[PDB]
Amino acid sequence: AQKFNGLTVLPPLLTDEMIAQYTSALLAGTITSGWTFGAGAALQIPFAMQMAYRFNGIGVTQNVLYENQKLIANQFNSAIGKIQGSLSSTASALGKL
Amino acid sequence: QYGSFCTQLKRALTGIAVEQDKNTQEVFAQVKQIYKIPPIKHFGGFNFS
Amino acid sequence: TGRLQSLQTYVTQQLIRAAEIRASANLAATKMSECVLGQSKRVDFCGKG
Amino acid sequence: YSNNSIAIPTNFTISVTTEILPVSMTKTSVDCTMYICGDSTECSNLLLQYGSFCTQLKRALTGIAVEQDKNTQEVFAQVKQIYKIPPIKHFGGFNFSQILPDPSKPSKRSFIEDLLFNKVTLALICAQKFNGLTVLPPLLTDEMIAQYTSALLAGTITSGWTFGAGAALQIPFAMQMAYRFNGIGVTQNVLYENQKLIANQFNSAIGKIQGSLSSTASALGKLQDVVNHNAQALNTLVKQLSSKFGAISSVLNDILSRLDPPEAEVQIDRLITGRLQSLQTYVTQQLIRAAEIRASANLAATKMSECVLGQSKRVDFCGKGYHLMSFPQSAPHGVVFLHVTYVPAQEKNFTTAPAICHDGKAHFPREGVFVSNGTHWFVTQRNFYEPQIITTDNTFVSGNCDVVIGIVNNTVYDPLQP
Amino acid sequence: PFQQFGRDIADTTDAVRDPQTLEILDITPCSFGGVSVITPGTNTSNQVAVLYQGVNCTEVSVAIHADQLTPTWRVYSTGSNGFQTRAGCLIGAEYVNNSYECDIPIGAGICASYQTSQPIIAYTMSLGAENSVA
Ligand SMILES: *[C@@H]1O[C@H](CO)[C@@H](O[C@@H]2O[C@H](CO)[C@@H](O)[C@H](O)[C@H]2NC(C)=O)[C@H](O)[C@H]1NC(C)=O
Ligand SMILES: *[C@@H]1O[C@H](CO)[C@@H](O[C@@H]2O[C@H](CO)[C@@H](O)[C@H](O)[C@H]2NC(C)=O)[C@H](O)[C@H]1NC(C)=O
Ligand SMILES: *[C@@H]1O[C@H](CO)[C@@H](O[C@@H]2O[C@H](CO)[C@@H](O)[C@H](O)[C@H]2NC(C)=O)[C@H](O)[C@H]1NC(C)=O
Ligand SMILES: *[C@@H]1O[C@H](CO)[C@@H](O[C@@H]2O[C@H](CO)[C@@H](O)[C@H](O)[C@H]2NC(C)=O)[C@H](O)[C@H]1NC(C)=O
Ligand SMILES: *[C@@H]1O[C@H](CO)[C@@H](O)[C@H](O)[C@H]1NC(C)=O
Ligand SMILES: *[C@@H]1O[C@H](CO)[C@@H](O)[C@H](O)[C@H]1NC(C)=O
Ligand SMILES: *[C@@H]1O[C@H](CO)[C@@H](O)[C@H](O)[C@H]1NC(C)=O
Ligand SMILES: *[C@@H]1O[C@H](CO)[C@@H](O)[C@H](O)[C@H]1NC(C)=O
Ligand SMILES: *[C@@H]1O[C@H](CO)[C@@H](O)[C@H](O)[C@H]1NC(C)=O
Ligand SMILES: *[C@@H]1O[C@H](CO)[C@@H](O)[C@H](O)[C@H]1NC(C)=O
Repeated sequence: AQKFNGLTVLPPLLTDEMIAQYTSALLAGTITSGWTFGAGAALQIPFAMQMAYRFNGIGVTQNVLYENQKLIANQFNSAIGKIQGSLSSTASALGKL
Repeated sequence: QYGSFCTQLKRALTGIAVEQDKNTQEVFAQVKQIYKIPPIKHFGGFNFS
Repeated sequence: TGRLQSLQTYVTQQLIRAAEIRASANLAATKMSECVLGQSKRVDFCGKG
Repeated sequence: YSNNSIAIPTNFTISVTTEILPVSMTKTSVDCTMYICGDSTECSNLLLQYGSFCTQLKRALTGIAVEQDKNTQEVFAQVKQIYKIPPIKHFGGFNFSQILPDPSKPSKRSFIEDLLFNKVTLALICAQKFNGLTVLPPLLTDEMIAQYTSALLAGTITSGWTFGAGAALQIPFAMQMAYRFNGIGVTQNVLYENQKLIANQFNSAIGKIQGSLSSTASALGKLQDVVNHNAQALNTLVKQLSSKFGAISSVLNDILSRLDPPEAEVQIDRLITGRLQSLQTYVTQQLIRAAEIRASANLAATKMSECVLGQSKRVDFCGKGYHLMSFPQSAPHGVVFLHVTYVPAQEKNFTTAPAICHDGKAHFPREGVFVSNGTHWFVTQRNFYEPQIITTDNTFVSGNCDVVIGIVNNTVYDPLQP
Repeated sequence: PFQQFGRDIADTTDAVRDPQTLEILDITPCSFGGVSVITPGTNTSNQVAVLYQGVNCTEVSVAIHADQLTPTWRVYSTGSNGFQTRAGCLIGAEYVNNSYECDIPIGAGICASYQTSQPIIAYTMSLGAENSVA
């Protein structure tokens, strides 16, 4: 009904599949090379050592990460799991879009 | 007889339409190469599934 | 007269909303660059804590 | 990717990129009565019955015009004193001749500034002007903006980032680059031992900037778009005077010379309605474009403060790679930043471990990372391969070897023992 | 030979053929522009300067100007006592060769201020103190 009076909707240049591919590439780069892929070539590094670097970046020595790796992984997994309920429950979460 | 209002509106809408694609490109196309996760998912115990 | 006025009003509103969306998209691109492609020391820019 | 393999660069590259930002647009003024009615008193009196639209349009245009000068002032007038480069141009082998002012030309612009000035072509003016439209010159001439950029360049290359926080404290340029290298996580001995190579790479990149600007036609796209948008808006505003808007003619003098007042009022009002509508549309479009230009100018001022007057840790804010420094250049209605950044070049893959087990103690690197070439273990800085013997000064002890996952047995040398 | 009058890109008549002499005359609109009054606060003084924007000083003349014929407007509408800046014709301000911080922006690098004779002065704005790093 809106279209019938000279109004048209142009499809976006990037399909949703292409944007999903872009996000997947960003995720793979982040989890396989840390921040190195954003400054040049992607330099692989074990994820535990990457998190140790991140801990060094906030003022905590990396031995804390290496000695609480299991606890930190458990907390991260729990938070990721809670994200699903956080999105589903609140109706105003996806408010801006 | 009303002049060139139609061309102005057309140009404004075209500019907006191009700007939308520019916005998406700037936000998402920040990666040079399409990296792929390795088939093995052993990341220090972290679970990104 | 009325239809042209309505069209012009629509185009002006679209321009204003496009400016707002462009500001939001620039913020999103900055957050992608500084929070995802790196680690940010800016407080509350990439979340609380 | 594996859980015990790391990649470390063994070389680097100095990369200089260009970022172009609009700062200000053309300051225009419109005479409401002259545009709508020309020089006819009957039309002026009829327009007087429409209220105070003319004052609103005048105020909006004046606000835009003042805001343009404010934008230029905020972007460029960020330096307290007009610094001058020393006559001797010995900066550790770095060659800034292509960005320093050229005194031979009257404008005193640099080589790259002249390329930018010639690359942007203006859009004819008299015809637009003849109908009550005027263009106000900017408060700062191009010479003054060139002087501001020259002062910023001199301060940057003679005092590092110190001149942006207070008095300019001189420092040799090689030592300034060593500080910049320390700022990105690379020890200064790398700079001091590869000074010649780094100077050569910087000079090569500066040389390539000229071809980069000249070749791509869309490089100077934003400034050209601003100029074209202003010219197109003015052309449309003038063209709207040829419309009839339902009247018998688009010329007011013909209406006056062909009709008596009681019949001329209808046609004059029909013209007035359309011309006032066109003027209001022009003012609204100018306001929206002025808001966009103000946002761009605020971004440019932030980049001037954080990329030129300092070294930025923000990723991709001052170019791709690890930011080293930036140089400003003026351009028609805008600014150009030459971002000099550090890019890791030639990476090799080594075996890696999170900690080293020795005498039942776990050693972690103080500032680097443990690497192995296959047989021996070293500790190296993260952004540049420089292996060193694992001692008690490169590492620190924390607990035993029973907690860390992936710890590797190895010996830790002790300087005090021999 | 068949053409009578000419139009520009904006379709405004800019040339015309004389019906009798059959010559081509170019038409240029008579000069116009905005008038700006440059003044320190009335708390300071009542002296003002007048800037005719975007016109040569030679054109400024009371006889044909839209400026009134009141004695003060006669004083401030004579182009003979006028300094020619790129922003236009400035009347009532004296140009000095010193450089100060901008007080009242006129344009094109020209600023104006009030200094204790106590007339309005016009000068080229100073960007700042020159400095040479050792
Ligand atoms: C990562 O987390 C996902 C859940 O988000 C795990 O998948 C679940 O595994 C349990 C146990 O095998 C199943 O009962 C669930 O049905 C699974 N859910 C989904 C959505 O697949 C996954 O096993 C975890 N990965 C690892 C390596 O532990
Ligand atoms: C690091 O890379 C630079 C190039 O950016 C290398 O310098 C070049 O070395 C080759 C020889 O292999 C010469 O032919 C070139 O003339 C050099 N170029 C410049 C600009 O000097 C440098 O050798 C590399 N260093 C290491 C240790 O690999
Ligand atoms: C800095 O680079 C410039 C080029 O951008 C050098 O000037 C060139 O010098 C060569 C050799 O003397 C001449 O053949 C070119 O004609 C010069 N070009 C220009 C534009 O002047 C300059 O010599 C370099 N400075 C130093 C100290 O090496
Ligand atoms: C890993 O690095 C070590 C240390 O540089 C290498 O050991 C050296 O090998 C060379 C052979 O070219 C000998 O001359 C040195 O005496 C060795 N140093 C020591 C301390 O024993 C080792 O060969 C390297 N392994 C590789 C490259 O696979
Ligand atoms: C680097 O990767 C190659 C490819 O598999 C491998 O053969 C080599 O051993 C690796 N280097 C080290 C030091 O592990
Ligand atoms: C790395 O992954 C392999 C494959 O599962 C495993 O055998 C090895 O123990 C892992 N290394 C560490 C340090 O966990
Ligand atoms: C490391 O050394 C300890 C003590 O010598 C020993 O118990 C352990 O098995 C060693 N680990 C490896 C992988 O050789
Ligand atoms: C009109 O008459 C005058 C009188 O001599 C003459 O000079 C002129 O050429 C004539 N023009 C035409 C078009 O007849
Ligand atoms: C004003 O007119 C005079 C006389 O023709 C001329 O010399 C001067 O250059 C003109 N002013 C400008 C700014 O061109
Ligand atoms: C300024 O200097 C010029 C010389 O360039 C001179 O002609 C003029 O009289 C001077 N005016 C003042 C006020 O010093």
